[PDB]
Amino acid sequence: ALLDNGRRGRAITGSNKRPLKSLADMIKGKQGRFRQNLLGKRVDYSGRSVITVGPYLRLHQCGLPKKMALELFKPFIYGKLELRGLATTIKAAKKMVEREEAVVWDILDEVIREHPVLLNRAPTLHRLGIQAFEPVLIEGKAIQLHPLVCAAYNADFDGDQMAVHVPLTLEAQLEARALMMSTNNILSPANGEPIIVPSQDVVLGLYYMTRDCVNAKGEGMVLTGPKEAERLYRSGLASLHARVKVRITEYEKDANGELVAKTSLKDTTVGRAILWMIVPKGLPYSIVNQALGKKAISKMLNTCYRILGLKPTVIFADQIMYTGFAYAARSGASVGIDDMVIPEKKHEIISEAEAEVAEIQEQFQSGLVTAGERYNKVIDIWAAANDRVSKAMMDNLQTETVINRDGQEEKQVSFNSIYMMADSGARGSAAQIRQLAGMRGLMAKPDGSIIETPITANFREGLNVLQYFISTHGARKGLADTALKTANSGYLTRRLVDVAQDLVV
Amino acid sequence: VYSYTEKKRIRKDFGKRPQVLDVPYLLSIQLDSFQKFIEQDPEGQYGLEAAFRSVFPIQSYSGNSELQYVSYRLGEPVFDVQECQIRGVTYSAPLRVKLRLVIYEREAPEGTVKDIKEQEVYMGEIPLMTDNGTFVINGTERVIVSQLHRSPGVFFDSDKGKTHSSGKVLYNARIIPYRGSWLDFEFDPKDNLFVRIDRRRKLPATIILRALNYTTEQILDLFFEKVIFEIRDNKLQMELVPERLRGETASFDIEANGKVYVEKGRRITARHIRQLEKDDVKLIEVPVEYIAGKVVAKDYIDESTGELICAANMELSLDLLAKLSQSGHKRIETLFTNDLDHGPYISETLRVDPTNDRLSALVEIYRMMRPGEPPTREAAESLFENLFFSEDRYDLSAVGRMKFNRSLLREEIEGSGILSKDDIIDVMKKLIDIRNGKGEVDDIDHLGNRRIRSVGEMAENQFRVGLVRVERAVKERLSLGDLDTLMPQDMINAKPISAAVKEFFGSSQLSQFMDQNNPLSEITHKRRISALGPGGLTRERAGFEVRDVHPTHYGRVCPIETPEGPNIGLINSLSVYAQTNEYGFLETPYRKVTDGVVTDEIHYLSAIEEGNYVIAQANSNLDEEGHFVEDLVTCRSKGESSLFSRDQVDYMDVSTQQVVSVGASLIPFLEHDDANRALMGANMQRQAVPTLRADKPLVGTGMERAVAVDSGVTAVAKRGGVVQYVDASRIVIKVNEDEMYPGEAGIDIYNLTKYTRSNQNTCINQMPCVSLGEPVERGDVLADGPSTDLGELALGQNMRVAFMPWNGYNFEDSILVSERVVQEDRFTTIHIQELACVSRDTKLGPEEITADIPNVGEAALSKLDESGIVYIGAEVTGGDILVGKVTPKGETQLTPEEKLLRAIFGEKASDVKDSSLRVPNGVSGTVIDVQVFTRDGVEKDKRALEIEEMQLKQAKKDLSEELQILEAGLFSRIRAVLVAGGVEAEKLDKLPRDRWLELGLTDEEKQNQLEQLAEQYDELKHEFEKKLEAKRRKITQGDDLAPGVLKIVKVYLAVKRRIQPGDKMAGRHGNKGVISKINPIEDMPYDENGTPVDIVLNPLGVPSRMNIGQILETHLGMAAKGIGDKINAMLKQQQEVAKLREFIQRAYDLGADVRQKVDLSTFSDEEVMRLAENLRKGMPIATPVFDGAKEAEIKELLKLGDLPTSGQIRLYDGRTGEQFERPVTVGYMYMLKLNHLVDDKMHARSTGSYSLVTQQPLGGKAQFGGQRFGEMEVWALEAYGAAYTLQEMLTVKSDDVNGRTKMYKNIVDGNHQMEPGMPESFNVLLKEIRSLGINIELED
Amino acid sequence: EEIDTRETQDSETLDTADALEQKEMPEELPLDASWDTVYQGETTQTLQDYLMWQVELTPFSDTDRAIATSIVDAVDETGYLTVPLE
Ligand SMILES: [Mg+2]
Repeated sequence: ALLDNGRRGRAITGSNKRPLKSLADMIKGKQGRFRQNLLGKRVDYSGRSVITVGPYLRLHQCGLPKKMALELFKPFIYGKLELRGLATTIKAAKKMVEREEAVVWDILDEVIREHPVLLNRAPTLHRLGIQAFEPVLIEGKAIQLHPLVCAAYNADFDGDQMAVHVPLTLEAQLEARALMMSTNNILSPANGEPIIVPSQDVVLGLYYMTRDCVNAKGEGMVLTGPKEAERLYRSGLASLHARVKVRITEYEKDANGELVAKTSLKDTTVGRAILWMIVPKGLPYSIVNQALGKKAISKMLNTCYRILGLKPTVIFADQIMYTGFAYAARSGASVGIDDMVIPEKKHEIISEAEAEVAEIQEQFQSGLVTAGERYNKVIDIWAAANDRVSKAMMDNLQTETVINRDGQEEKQVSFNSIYMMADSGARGSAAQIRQLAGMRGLMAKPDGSIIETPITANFREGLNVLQYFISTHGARKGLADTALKTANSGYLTRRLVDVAQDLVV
Repeated sequence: VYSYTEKKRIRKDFGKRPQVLDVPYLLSIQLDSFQKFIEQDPEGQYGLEAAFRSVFPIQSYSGNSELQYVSYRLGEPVFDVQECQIRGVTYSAPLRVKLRLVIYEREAPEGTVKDIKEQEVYMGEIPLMTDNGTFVINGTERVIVSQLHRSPGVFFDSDKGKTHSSGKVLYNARIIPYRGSWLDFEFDPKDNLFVRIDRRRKLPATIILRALNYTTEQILDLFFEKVIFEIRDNKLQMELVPERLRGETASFDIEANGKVYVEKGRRITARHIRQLEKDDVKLIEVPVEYIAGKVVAKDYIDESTGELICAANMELSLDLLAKLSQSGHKRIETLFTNDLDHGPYISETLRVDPTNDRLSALVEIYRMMRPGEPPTREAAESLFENLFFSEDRYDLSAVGRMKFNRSLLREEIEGSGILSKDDIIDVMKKLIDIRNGKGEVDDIDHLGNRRIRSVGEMAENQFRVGLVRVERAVKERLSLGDLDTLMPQDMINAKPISAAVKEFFGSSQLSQFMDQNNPLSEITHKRRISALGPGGLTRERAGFEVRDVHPTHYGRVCPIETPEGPNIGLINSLSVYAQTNEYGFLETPYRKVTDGVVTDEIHYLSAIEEGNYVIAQANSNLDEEGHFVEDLVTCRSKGESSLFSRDQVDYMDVSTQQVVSVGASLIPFLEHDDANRALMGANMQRQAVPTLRADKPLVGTGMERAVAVDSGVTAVAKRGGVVQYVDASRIVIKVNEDEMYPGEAGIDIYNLTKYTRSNQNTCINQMPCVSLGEPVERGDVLADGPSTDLGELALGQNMRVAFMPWNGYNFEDSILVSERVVQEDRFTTIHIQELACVSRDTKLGPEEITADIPNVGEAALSKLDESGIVYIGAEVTGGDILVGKVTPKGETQLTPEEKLLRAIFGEKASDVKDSSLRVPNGVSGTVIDVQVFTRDGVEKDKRALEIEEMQLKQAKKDLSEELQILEAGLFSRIRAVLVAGGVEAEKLDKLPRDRWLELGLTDEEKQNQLEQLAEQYDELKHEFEKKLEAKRRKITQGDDLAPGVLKIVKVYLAVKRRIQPGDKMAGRHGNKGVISKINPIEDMPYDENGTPVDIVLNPLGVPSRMNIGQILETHLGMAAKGIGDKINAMLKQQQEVAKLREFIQRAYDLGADVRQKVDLSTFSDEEVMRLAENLRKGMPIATPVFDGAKEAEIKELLKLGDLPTSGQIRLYDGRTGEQFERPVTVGYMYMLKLNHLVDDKMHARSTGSYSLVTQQPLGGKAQFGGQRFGEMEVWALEAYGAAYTLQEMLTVKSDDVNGRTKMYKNIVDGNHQMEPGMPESFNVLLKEIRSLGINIELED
Repeated sequence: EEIDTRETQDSETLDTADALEQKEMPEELPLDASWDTVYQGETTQTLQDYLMWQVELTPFSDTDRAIATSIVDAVDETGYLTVPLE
């Protein structure tokens, strides 16, 4: 029992019917020395708190509360106070820091000038879960995070927390700067694609500013350059979507490495000419003369990195984020109940499908067919009806009619807010819009079989009790499966690390 | 007709379907269960009576004496619920039981009554339930959660061929009682039956049958059939039954009466069987080879030889046929079987069965149950007898018996609580029938197979568990002979029972601290169902299919409100209208449809009974007289839904909210939200924090009043009357005469709860909502509780919100908040914290709580009174002294230096050391309450006396309030009597009342009446003096404390928390976020009139989440605020009452055939003006969960308030004044502040305290600990290649003891360099491995 | 008291495929993380610990540091030196 309690026969328990822990229990298990104290441990010079967004930050900066930074950097502040005669003994510096005088804040701002910190979010699935940033002291209690790194952390601002660590020695600081800095980890180690790509609001703003309209204010005029276009837009004399001609000068890399410039008149819009002012020299003008979605922006960043290098790519990404946020705010893009426009043919299609189901039910009652064949035919009929409804809804949603310059009528791409959000790639997809404005469709029982009667309603008009109860089966099944699969993906990654731990170039 | 509380502010309802059943009391499940436990039961089926009758009488081994139970009784509690909560004791009642000890003589018929002795004995304390379904245990309110477990009885199952690679099912049956041992039967891939007891070693199924004193012939007769072959002197001519030949082929020539019906090589078909039956073919000649594979039934003995021809259950051969032919045996018995049905399973099991007797089977059972010890016949017999056939170790309860009988298709519902031979035989036969291919297996997740067990049952079970131990002790201590003087009180010790009850009520897994964030939290907690606990499941072994929504959940278990995480699908919420059977099964109400007419009769159906009928939906149109409008209606029939005729409908639903729980019924426009987001919203709605002022939702569902009133957080009038006295802390109601009892002062007094700490360190505070002199009725609300507004639940605030991007500050669920929201304290909360100082007794002398601490300055003692305790109202911060205490430091030897110190600085300094209670670092607040607990016999200080005086004042006040009314009535009677006879008129009322007593009248009945009145006056005075004395005695009683404890002092600090970036906010639709920035007022977007918005929300969060309820709620909130703005504008410029009532009538009449009807012609002008005053901040609106408002109605209400129909306006940028290019959705939303505050999250460390063994930093913010750097972080650092960062993380930051000090010194000196060493945990590991006897060492 | 223990104990040999095959949830997460992503004391600082902490951060020499170590060792809990300088 002393050596290994419970291994042989019965186990000696305590007063509360709990088996006593022996030496083997201290050694093995997930609570033993190896897992709990030797492969990982708690450390000093660390903190944690909730994260918010800082849209003004640069890619290499983070926002650190100064009440945390005062505690984290305490011995550095002691040394700096003693170094300039403010404190003659260690207790004097200790008391000054305890009283929080007005000079300790200057000392603290001096000691963190170039001193990276490590931000970490759990769980750490790949090496981009820990990164290094330069601190900026802020007022408050939350940590501000750059919007372009969230995808690497898989983080969102609805309650997540992060931990912060301070490197101490010169080697650790230089490793943080030269290896783990966010401005070095631009490409993905798994596939090589950029991982600081913009998303959501930036994508929506850049997509909105690079679209064109058939008859917009100030259409058809000739401009001397992008600066004149910006002057016209800011004065209210031209629309952001007006189709104009602009004189553009573009540079191209030479065979020997030089940049050669060429100037020409381009047919473009005001917004594209305005956006051209943040593009670095060396890239063609064809990269902005279109409506820019997520894929186009990713291609633009990748082209910039492959042609020009690292630092221009970082500057370009910061400028892209700023411009996207500004113009997304300026657009006034909102969401309303009238944006989920429902096609007028929905009831006719549903009635036709119901008529077909009724006639096949009559045919089955006549005994001509079996049960499984009737079930399959009903499923096929409902699937075809759902496809027809989806196509009608999408065809109605994606176009609009505008008055031409001469007074005619033309068809153009819609400025519907939901369609703009889905088409650019900022948020949403086709299936979700179908659920919003078409029909939910066929559902499945928990075993997996398909229920014959689908949900013919969408979320704009609302479901009844039966349809909602039917949808709950799939909702809970998906939620339980998601909650379960993580515990085994962890098994997989642990085993993969264990088998290939020591392989080194 | 509206009540007084509701008539002050009427909510406009958009529901259209009439309600035929009121929402029941929401806490019935707890109250009914505990009432069943505690009530007096004439029979012995429920409660304490059943537990007593299940053990007593207790008879000794000799049988000369026994104890008998007569009855029980519960005494009144010593204290009340409020008194128990203040004193920190348990609210309970003492249990008194009448026992009777009887002694019997010897050598006399039956049992001679030698002597009897009856005594009432004390069994202990039983905790009582409050009026709100809680228990006060050690001064804290607790909730016991109901359990959903598996019903007792027999269940049949079959693994779906996954165990064996051949894909063959293995059927099994299991019998589980309410209390006893399980019994399992199972099949094998070789079609062999087997029996398991208590999940132990597998045994053949014949062992049990042989243990029941059965023989092989009897077994074969019970299971198999019999076939009689007759010797007719020619080749064993057979009487053939045609039915035996179905699904078979003839191996010979079948012929009868010269007609060959079946030929050799021709199989017998249905036509052949029909022809044989019609011709009545009996005599059939068969060859000898036909009996080559038959199995004999019984044993035949040759008469001439006297020996045995063959044994039971054996095959036959030609030689055996020859032997039996010459033995004169004209009949042979075989077992009729086949391959398709009637499969041989018993015979093969008999063959594999080793035993062939009765006594050896019991020995084998004993070896299985208790191996490793010599077997005995008596021991095995007793073990088998007590395993299943003893009413002391095996109980199959009433529900278990009912399920057992119904599973086997019996005719009786009631029966014995133990198993018998017939039950086991029937279970075996049913399992064999399932195996043969007839019958179906059971569905274990069906709600007809799962049962609800509440607190009453659990308390009864634990009480019986204690009672059996008491009985065992009594029986051990009764064999001795002392009957002449022994008493029942001496024989029983009431410690085990009380200990078991206390353990169950305080430390069970299902007994928990009540969730007390808001009233909804408590309502949800008390209606919770758990599959876990003692006798349930575990979240690791639960599975995947038990966590799914079942069709039988409809109307009984909410399909939405469940936790997300490990416990998903294991914790459930009761639906609104759900109940339980008398057996513990959930049932739902339905309306009855008779001949196509929907009636008002309500029937409660369970899951089993529900599936036999066709039940229509509640979304079904009806006529005035109650006829279905259409002819095809959607209905559920057998777990599936489809269209049915009008006359094929049996029942109909009663409500459109019958399927959801209470939390889900509070989400407006729920039918437009996705189910996942609805789940998240229901979870987040019950962790909102109450704010300084309550604010009604302004867009609701109609369930707010029920939740507010049934939760018990408000003050509700017990009787009708008039508000006689109102104050911020108490209300006094003068009761109506017709509701008064004879001989009493008709007043009710309500003392309100002011600024009290809750279980989550929040504020509980009640405020009156009635005015002086106004009428009230029974059931009216007099005072609002936390998160309650005029009797309605109010969890958050109404905010003016726009949906647009704003410069990246609402990126990825971030929230932008205006500064006006902060300036108005709309999300400011109050938090209350408790600190305790305990003064104990030591061997060197007792600790003293004193204000004279020798080693502190005068400034640090300014906040302490003369008793050494802080003043009420003091503002304290970290480091301040709350309670001053000193501790003896021993008897130091009087050295000359010590004598000098004592001489110069005094003696008090040299005798004691300071051990005061101080505010922890980083804590601030105001002292609002101090409590002192003193042990009996210890002297009380000044502060305790002051507190006791304050307590006595209130009791004196209440008693005086009653006595004044009583004495005024008596003196009015005295004056009235004095009027008739010698009336002094003004001379009578010139003197005070007491001077009227000292008067004399004529010798008529006037003097007798005056004497009677004076005697009654004196009696009244004496009675109230007795009441006051009893109150004082109860108040000034001492406190029972832990051993070695002298005094306890508790201090309460209150602080206010304002909103700040990092705080978490949410709506009701699953939209949660974190505040990112507080924006100045002139930077916010504003409209044409210059009105800014309060919140800015990102529109990109709507489309992917598919929670469209928030957009509709925003539009409807805009419309409601517009109506309120019209009313407010009408009130500001004083107008006629007629115009106001006309406009309000127009507002209330809007809709499309809504059921609500409001008529202002029956309202007085004062009531109209009061209603208009309450509506000037927006008209509240109700939309039920599946019977809400449509878009057309919302647009009509927008038009009424003169607002745009689309719900979008033009906004202007605050910073530049430029118009946004597109219209923006602007409206009102109900926002909540969640209990995730960034004040409680931020934490940092530089150095601190370390563990003693591992020498590593501690964990947690409360310990000022560090952050864990786990294996995955190490992998990330390895992938980067940062070796020095990892090494410094592993050694000088965690457990390199010398390296820590060197690193700190070097950092202070400005030399950023380390000298790593060996971690201490590796040395600990080396020592631990060496302690196992293994030699591990560091080499070279 | 002693009670029987015969329940099987999971080990590493359970293959990765079998982990995903099982419907049940693991008793303890293999991954070094909690469900959201023996007692020992603690060190206390005495007067002598504080004094030695201040000695460490003072510009002494090796001989002076040894003298200071001896002096601090010779200091009782009332704050007085208990031995003569000899
Ligand atoms: Mg999150």
